[PDB]
Amino acid sequence: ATQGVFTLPANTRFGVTAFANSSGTQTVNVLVNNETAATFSGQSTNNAVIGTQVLNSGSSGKVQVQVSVNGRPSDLVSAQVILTNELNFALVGSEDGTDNDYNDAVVVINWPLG
Amino acid sequence: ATQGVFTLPANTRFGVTAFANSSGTQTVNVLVNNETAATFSGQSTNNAVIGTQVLNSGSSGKVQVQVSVNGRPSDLVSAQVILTNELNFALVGSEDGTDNDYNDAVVVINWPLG
Amino acid sequence: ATQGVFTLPANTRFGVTAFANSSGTQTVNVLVNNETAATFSGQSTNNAVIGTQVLNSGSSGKVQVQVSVNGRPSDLVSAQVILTNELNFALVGSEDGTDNDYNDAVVVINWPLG
Amino acid sequence: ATQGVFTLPANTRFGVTAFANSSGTQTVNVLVNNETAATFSGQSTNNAVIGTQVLNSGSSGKVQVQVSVNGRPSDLVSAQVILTNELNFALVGSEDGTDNDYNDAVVVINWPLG
Ligand SMILES: C[C@@H]1O[C@@H](OCc2cnnn2CC=O)[C@@H](O)[C@H](O)[C@@H]1O
Ligand SMILES: C[C@@H]1O[C@@H](OCc2cnnn2CC=O)[C@@H](O)[C@H](O)[C@@H]1O
Ligand SMILES: C[C@@H]1O[C@@H](OCc2cnnn2CC=O)[C@@H](O)[C@H](O)[C@@H]1O
Ligand SMILES: C[C@@H]1O[C@@H](O)[C@@H](O)[C@H](O)[C@@H]1O
Ligand SMILES: [Ca+2]
Ligand SMILES: [Ca+2]
Ligand SMILES: [Ca+2]
Ligand SMILES: [Ca+2]
Ligand SMILES: [Ca+2]
Ligand SMILES: [Ca+2]
Ligand SMILES: [Ca+2]
Ligand SMILES: [Ca+2]
Repeated sequence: ATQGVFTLPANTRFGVTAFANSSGTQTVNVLVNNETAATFSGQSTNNAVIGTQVLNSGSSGKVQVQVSVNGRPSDLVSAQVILTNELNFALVGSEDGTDNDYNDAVVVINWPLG
Repeated sequence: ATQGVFTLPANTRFGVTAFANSSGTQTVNVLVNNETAATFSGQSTNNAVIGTQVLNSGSSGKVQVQVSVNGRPSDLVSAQVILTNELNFALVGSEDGTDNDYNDAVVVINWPLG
Repeated sequence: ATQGVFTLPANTRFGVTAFANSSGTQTVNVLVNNETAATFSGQSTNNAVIGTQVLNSGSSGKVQVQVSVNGRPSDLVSAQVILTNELNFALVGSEDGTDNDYNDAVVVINWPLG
Repeated sequence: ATQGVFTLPANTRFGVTAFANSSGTQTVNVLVNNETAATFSGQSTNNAVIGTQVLNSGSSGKVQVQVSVNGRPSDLVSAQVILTNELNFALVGSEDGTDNDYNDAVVVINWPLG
């Protein structure tokens, strides 16, 4: 099934935050309406915040997360969870190798803000 | 029901990150085995990261998040999500006022690391 | 925080199903736009499916779950999970006593159907 | 990523329930420690319960759900959610066709019981 794709409410601010847990350099691209809106890069085996930004969902509300290591796309897992019918979390995990811990690049999207 | 309390696997390192979305200054305390292990503080209405840290779950694995604003504990909402039977997220939202957006302090715990 | 309340897609069919794990007789009420649409009841300590039904969410889409044992309201926990940006589960747990297993009446709401 | 595989606590009773939303007959296999423990089969486009049972997780705690339609394995989506650090849901969606509604056979695993 398709992973790493979420439909947010239109014209709404959201936060996007990436973590790294691998010996390979992670490249995280965040797409809004099929165009790159944010990009983060870095290497960590200690859960370093390789980037965090505030973006607008735009007219479409389509947000996609892609992860690659030196050009090679990582396998993705994702889900969305809503607490008390108000607070939203869009969660992404990625695997760049064989051990299947899926933490090599972890991406968290949260809304609403303010 | 009790919220913001999580049982992690014993002696496992986890990441903890806090965001702020309120007029008031947020104080986030992270407890391990019923003792304070980390404390974050700051103010933002733009989802700024007020703290991030790597901790150990210890012998018991019991981890608790508490949030205080303007001298009063915030109301908490929480849940744990596990993707592909490997990647764990422990999510916390909090409310300090009357609008019930529950984003005033957002806390994300993730494991395993490395 | 308010629990057991969910905003479903308007005018859409959903499935609601209840399980029982208590020595006390459970009563589950399902409200659609603030009016009782379904009621299930039973007594089992072995996860008996005391009721399953298909309902329409109506013009507003507001769905609420309430649980009571001998006329006393049970404490509720709830969350919504979305898989592959399409498949939805609204989950409810309830506690009628003091052991805090929160499984005394478990309610699962799923959509879309068909 | 692998889907439909869950690690439960050892020697623990759990409930497994399957729903159907497809013109094709759904066959659901539940494996405990890599051996078939339960099999459900049925057809519905109205979310009918095609089977429910209580099983023991055994010494390993490994539980796997498989879905097939007329011999053809369905693509699976899954996640585990824990409420108030006590109540566990293991959730499975499956797709047998081209529309990608992933509800053709829906499987809900819940624990603890009693
Ligand atoms: C330290 C390790 O780093 C990666 O493995 C090592 C690695 C480094 N670049 N690509 N890979 C995958 C193929 O070898 C990662 O997959 C593993 O979970 C650990 O975090
Ligand atoms: C068999 C037990 O049943 C309930 O407890 C016992 C019970 C029966 N009716 N109400 N109560 C709550 C006050 O005692 C329930 O809370 C507990 O988790 C077990 O499933
Ligand atoms: C009524 C429909 O039934 C299936 O489609 C029709 C069908 C019936 N058997 N296999 N397929 C897949 C290829 O045609 C299913 O995938 C779809 O979501 C609807 O529930
Ligand atoms: C700017 C406002 O500050 C406090 O009143 C919060 O309770 C609100 O959610 C909002 O963020
Ligand atoms: Ca890895
Ligand atoms: Ca890793
Ligand atoms: Ca607020
Ligand atoms: Ca706020
Ligand atoms: Ca109880
Ligand atoms: Ca019980
Ligand atoms: Ca389908
Ligand atoms: Ca279907």
